[PDB]
Amino acid sequence: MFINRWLFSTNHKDIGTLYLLFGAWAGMVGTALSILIRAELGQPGALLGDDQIYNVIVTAHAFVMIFFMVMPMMIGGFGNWLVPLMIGAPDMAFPRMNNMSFWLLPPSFLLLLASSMVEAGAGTGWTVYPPLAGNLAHAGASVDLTIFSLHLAGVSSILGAINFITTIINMKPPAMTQYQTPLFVWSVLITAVLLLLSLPVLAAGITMLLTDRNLNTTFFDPAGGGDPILYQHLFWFFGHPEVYILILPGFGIISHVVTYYSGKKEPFGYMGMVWAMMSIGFLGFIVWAHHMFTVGLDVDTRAYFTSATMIIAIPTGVKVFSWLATLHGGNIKWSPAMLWALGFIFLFTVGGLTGIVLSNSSLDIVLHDTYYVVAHFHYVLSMGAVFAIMAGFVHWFPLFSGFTLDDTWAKAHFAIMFVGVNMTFFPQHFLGLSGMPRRYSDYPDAYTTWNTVSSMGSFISLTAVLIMIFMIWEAFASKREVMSVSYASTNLEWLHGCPPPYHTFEEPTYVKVK
Amino acid sequence: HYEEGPGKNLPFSVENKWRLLAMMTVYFGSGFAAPFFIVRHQLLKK
Amino acid sequence: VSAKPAKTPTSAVEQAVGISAIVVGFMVPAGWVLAHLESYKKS
Amino acid sequence: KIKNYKTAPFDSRFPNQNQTKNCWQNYLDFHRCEKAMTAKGGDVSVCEWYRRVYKSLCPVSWVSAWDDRIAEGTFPGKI
Amino acid sequence: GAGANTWRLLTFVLALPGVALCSLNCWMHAGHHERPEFIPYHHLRIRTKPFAWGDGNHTLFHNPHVNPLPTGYEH
Amino acid sequence: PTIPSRLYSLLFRRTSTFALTIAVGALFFERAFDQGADAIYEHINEGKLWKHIKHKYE
Amino acid sequence: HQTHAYHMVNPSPWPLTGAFSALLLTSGLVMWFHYNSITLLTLGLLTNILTMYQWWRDVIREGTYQGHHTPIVQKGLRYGMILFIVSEVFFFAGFFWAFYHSSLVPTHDLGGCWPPTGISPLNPLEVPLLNTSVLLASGVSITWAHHSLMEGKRNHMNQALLITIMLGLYFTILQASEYFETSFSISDGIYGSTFFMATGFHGLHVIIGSTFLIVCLLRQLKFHFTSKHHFGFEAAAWYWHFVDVVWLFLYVSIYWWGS
Amino acid sequence: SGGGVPTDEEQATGLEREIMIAAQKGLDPYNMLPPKAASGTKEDPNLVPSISNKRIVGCICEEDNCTVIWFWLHKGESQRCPNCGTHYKLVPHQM
Amino acid sequence: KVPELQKFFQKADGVPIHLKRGLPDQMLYRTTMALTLGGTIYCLIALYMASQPR
Amino acid sequence: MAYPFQLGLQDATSPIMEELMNFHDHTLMIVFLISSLVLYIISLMLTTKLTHTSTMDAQEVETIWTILPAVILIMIALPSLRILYMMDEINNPVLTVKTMGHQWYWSYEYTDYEDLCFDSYMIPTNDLKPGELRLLEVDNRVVLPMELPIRMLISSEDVLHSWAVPSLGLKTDAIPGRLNQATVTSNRPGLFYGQCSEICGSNHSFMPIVLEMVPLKYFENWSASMI
Ligand code: HEA
Ligand code: HEA
Ligand code: CUA
Ligand SMILES: [Cu+2]
Ligand SMILES: [Mg+2]
Ligand code: NA
Ligand SMILES: [Zn+2]
Repeated sequence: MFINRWLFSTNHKDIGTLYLLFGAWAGMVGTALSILIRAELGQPGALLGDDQIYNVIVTAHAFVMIFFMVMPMMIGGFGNWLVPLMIGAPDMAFPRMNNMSFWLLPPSFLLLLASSMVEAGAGTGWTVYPPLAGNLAHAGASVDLTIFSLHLAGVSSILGAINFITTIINMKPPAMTQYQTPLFVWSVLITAVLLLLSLPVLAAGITMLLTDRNLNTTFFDPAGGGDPILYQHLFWFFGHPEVYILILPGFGIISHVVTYYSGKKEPFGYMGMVWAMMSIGFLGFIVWAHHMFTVGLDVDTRAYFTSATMIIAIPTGVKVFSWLATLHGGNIKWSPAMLWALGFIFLFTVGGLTGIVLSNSSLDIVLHDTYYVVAHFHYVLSMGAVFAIMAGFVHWFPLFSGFTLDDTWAKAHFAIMFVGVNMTFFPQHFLGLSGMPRRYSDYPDAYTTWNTVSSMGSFISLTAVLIMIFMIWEAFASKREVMSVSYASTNLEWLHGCPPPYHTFEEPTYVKVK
Repeated sequence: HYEEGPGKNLPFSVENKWRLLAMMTVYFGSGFAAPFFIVRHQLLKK
Repeated sequence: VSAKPAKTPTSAVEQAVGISAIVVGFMVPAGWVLAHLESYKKS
Repeated sequence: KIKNYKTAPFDSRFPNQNQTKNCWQNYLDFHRCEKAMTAKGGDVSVCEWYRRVYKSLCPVSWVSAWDDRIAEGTFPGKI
Repeated sequence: GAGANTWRLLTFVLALPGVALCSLNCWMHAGHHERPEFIPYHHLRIRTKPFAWGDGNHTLFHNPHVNPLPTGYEH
Repeated sequence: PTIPSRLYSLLFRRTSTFALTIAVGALFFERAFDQGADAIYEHINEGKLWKHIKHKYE
Repeated sequence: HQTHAYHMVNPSPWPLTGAFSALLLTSGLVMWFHYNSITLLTLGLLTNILTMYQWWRDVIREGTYQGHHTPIVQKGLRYGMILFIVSEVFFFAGFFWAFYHSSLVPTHDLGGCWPPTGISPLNPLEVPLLNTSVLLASGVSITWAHHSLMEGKRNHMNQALLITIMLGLYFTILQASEYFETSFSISDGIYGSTFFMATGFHGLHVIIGSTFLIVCLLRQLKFHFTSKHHFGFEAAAWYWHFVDVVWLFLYVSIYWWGS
Repeated sequence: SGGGVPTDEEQATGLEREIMIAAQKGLDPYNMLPPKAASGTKEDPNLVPSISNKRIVGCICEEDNCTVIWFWLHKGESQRCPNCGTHYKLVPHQM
Repeated sequence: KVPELQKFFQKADGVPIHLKRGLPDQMLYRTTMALTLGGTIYCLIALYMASQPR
Repeated sequence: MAYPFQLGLQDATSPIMEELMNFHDHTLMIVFLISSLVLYIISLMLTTKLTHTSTMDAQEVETIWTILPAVILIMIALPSLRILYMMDEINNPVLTVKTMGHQWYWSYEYTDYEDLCFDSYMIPTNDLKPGELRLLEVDNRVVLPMELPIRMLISSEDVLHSWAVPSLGLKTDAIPGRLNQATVTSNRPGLFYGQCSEICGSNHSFMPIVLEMVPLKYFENWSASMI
């Protein structure tokens, strides 16, 4: 019975709950890894001795909380919990394949941990640049396990993307067209499209790297006619679409949070939002060489790519302006999800604008692989998508479980998390502008002070995550169920009750005849 | 028929608060303490 | 989302020992590893 | 002549960032001079400056490896 | 033309006689010249790792008469 | 308008057109069959026939 | 009772079993490459062969033996097959674009010539032209089989699908023959690496297509495909046309142009 | 040659069989087509069939709209979409 | 062979799809899960001996 | 060459990177303007008392919303391409210097005439001369002249390094099989510091690059008296 529910699952709600559990586990794993990385940069020293194990820790941090926190939680958990519930579908079109994707995730986690386990260690950064990742600088079985972890995560993401696209397009009520779905459904539409149009290049590149390591080929060995910049091209052709994977359902969650608690029945400029998100999903594929403005490209190529980078910059500004104009004269109620949303808007805005500062190739010549880059993406990822996922989890936790979190404890969590992550990632702007390169276990003395400040800010964020478990324990320490939900008419997911039963939409939705 | 309700759509036991606290703290503490054990094992190995 | 009050109440003292138990359970293996690395370096 | 030469000039053939093809084609057409003045029996030091420019252009490891592959007759370059 | 019969004719006239003709033509072309002189360039016949099957120097579909080894040909 | 209907109609339906089809097919079959059988015969006897060794003795 | 017209699936184990079989396969590759062990890899292979076998036996059981496959479920299946097929189109496009990056600007260790000095590719007129003729004849064969399914004649589409499977097996055995009788290995330069890697995944994909055609043939001999609901052969024809157009791209890019 | 390939009026079994049988009568009881008889009037509501006494009713009540107004509909008197004025009456006689 | 198989597979029994045949389906389910869990345990033991250096 | 509590860029010597500072200050104007704008809107319209939840009009503000960010990005991008097309002009290379990034150290080749190459290691912390720096000292410094356009041709053996000095505004990745050309001009003598800006293994934090640039008479007296 237990095995036939939580191991042999064929409904999206239980599978999504299991993504919440696994993503929370991987979030604490990567949180601990970040505690180590900031833990010996508080005081300048070889606390771990050689920095090979430091690169192992940094690579583990990047991999576990990109592919094992944000993608499972966001894509799998929120899609499987919300996309059938918003569109009215009783389930997904391919539930067994979705379950195979979910159950493929923990072997990928196990092989990543085992990749960290072997004595050579896979200390080669998030990008897997050869022949540092080759069979001479990393001669061992660790990076092969890292490659196979990426295989399993990519196959799980591809199967989930296939199921998401077919359940949005096909599992929809008949007289509802594509332009009546809520914007999170559009977010996972373009998101799953970009997964399925990005991950084959990653899979081909890492299969190519595995064949280069083991089967004696020379795709990335220049001594036999290869070129590492081919791997850089393939990897970032995957990677910036993967970047907008990591940001776009965050945009959908943030749009729903902003239009929910403000009292808006309809977000402002729905067709404009949909156009902006398809514009991002169409322009995400022609921008990737902005990651390679210091490799030696042609100057006309660099000019074209920075021009296309500003062309991908404009629709994000359209989205943030439509957010500030769908706040327009609303009955705002200060739930903590709005606190996460305002933090998202401001801090994602400043991180993206520092990205625009980094976009121009002439300045990116001198500001490459420094902590300015780390500040840009740690803003955008590490608190834009992070505050989007806590906005979604705090908002939909009565829907997910049944009990509510304490508002005072959640606002205190927002305060401690806000102070911690801002103190962690503000001074590394000045560190990167001073010229401190990334992936450094030890630094010169002049980069000390900001480092120390940022490190203790990380400890503040550590205190924040403790309160997280405490307040969710407080829910199960209180068992306080809901009276009702406000604005229940414009959201289908709240309308089957908190929490929904195992079989929702036994008889499906009725559509307007027109 | 399957069992549905608040706390009955979760794999873990809900009805006892203290064993729930113990199991959540050992689960999240094992997740937190795994990379510390990994890095101490590569410190012991080298 | 409007909430019904708690079916099981929670006073201050069990909240205090719960947050204390959580922080000591999170910090005792991490502080066990970080409290001594001279033994792990075989120095 | 051009010489009283100081440092290898900016070639208009390769104005872009990557310049490995510059020393590659330079070593190639150095040997093209060498067998050209070998075949026609002309003076071999008329295009003397080609060795100065490929020692000024690409590093000593690459030219040592290329000359070793000449010495064993195993260079895939067109010579 | 809403008919399988044109595809039946096109299989039995264009497809199968074409593949039979090119099979016979490849049997006319089935003559292979003698092996090239073993010149050991360093950009091929490389071994960045011993192979994972058997000897460690033989490929999966290795044939001893046209495929060389980095030591040389074998007889 | 389908291909077997028009192939019967403008080639096989009339008897004089049938005979013209047979004559033209006979000529092209003679050329192609002679080439194919000659190529098969010279491949089976590679290096044995006189035309394979005719160039040695000019 | 279900009022909608979608598929409700029983709780099945093979998601978990297939995922852990994939774990066994990946760890089997790791330990064969680094520790010389075969037994765990063959265990992973045996597990996922029978996993895929009885998973699709289950899918056959709701399809032709229980009839839960609503036309909207058929639309979902054809959408998923189109998504999967454009996934390997973009996968092979990654392989292709790696080949064009290697080919259009040769490095200084190849002599700057495609093909490099010391490697002699076969001219494409005899054997790869025969491969292209085999796959094109198989394309006309599967189109004939599809239109025989449109009309509903059994013995004609039986003969057509036997011809398709026979030329698919003929394709893979003489591709193994040209693997046997080539002048270079996978370690013989970037040209050998690109050509053998692309043709190896093409051979793997045409093996998958031949096995899928064998499965749908054995299904049709058991009288499964009707005149309208015959999505197994539709997926077979789509995968086979994919293999055909991919082989046309390998014939142009690797064989004819650039060599 | 031969026959052999079966017409799907005989090999249809189960849910496929009743949806084909009902669809070639023109009736769709399994929600495959957009329904008919739009009337927001008081005396003539929108008739929606049911098997229970409760159903989801979505109203795209003005043309080319973003949001569908979702609300539960119960057995009894017909109450409208809560912002526009299109009536909805549930009839629980569709198995 | 199909219509009697249609009549068989509409048992209306509550037995799941993987056990609809009965005894050989039960045998095949047992032998595809037992050796799969054995292979998983063997993989964990394999990684444990791979982790400890020689 | 950093100093404690530095918030801005490393101060200028090359004209290319002081023009980069001018563009950096201009885009800092832009980010300050729009960040203060969104900050004022966020602190403004969350602090209202009135409500308006009607079905408002949509297509009446998009013309400014489309053209104004395009105008801001094109005034961003005009100096971008203006200075981007100025670092690749007609070179007049008085000196050519090659470097090749060895396994966690560097090598430098001055072989335009009278072949000279050396390998630059790192001074350890316990072997430091008093008054020197930590993680930024090299025994064999890289000597360049001033007021001259000089080219760096970079390469490596196996792993991807990156020759980077931020005070001169140079950063190019050292790749095997590919030498890259980077120009440099200096207007002051001195000692200008930089570090590796690409990961290269288990001592990646432990290679600095130091550029001692001097007049030319000391180049004859130095390169004539080094080997
Ligand atoms: C979700 C994650 C995320 C997001 C959204 C972005 C968004 C952007 N990123 Fe970034 N990026 C990363 C994640 C992300 N990036 C990561 C992870 C790396 C490094 C990987 C590694 O470590 O190797 C990276 C690296 C990276 C680099 C490489 C730097 C280097 O390594 O040397 C560059 C430079 O071009 C760049 C640029 C941009 C730009 C121009 C945007 C834009 O999309 C931002 C636009 C956002 C806005 C909020 C626009 C603001 C507009 C307004 C407020 C309206 C007003 C505007 C006008 C009036 C004009 N990114
Ligand atoms: C998902 C992307 C992501 C996220 C969130 C983070 C978050 C953080 N990162 Fe990370 N980082 C990367 C991606 C990310 N990073 C990448 C890709 C690199 C480069 C890798 C390379 O070198 O190639 C990097 C590199 C990197 C370095 C480089 C090391 C060096 O240069 O020497 C450092 C150190 O300062 C760092 C620090 C941090 C810190 C202090 C956080 C903090 O924000 C951590 C705090 C976050 C949380 C606490 C999350 C909240 C979690 C929960 C609440 C539990 C889950 C449960 C529920 C949600 C219910 N990061
Ligand atoms: Cu050299 Cu990092
Ligand atoms: Cu990018
Ligand atoms: Mg770099
Ligand atoms: Na440190
Ligand atoms: Zn309405």
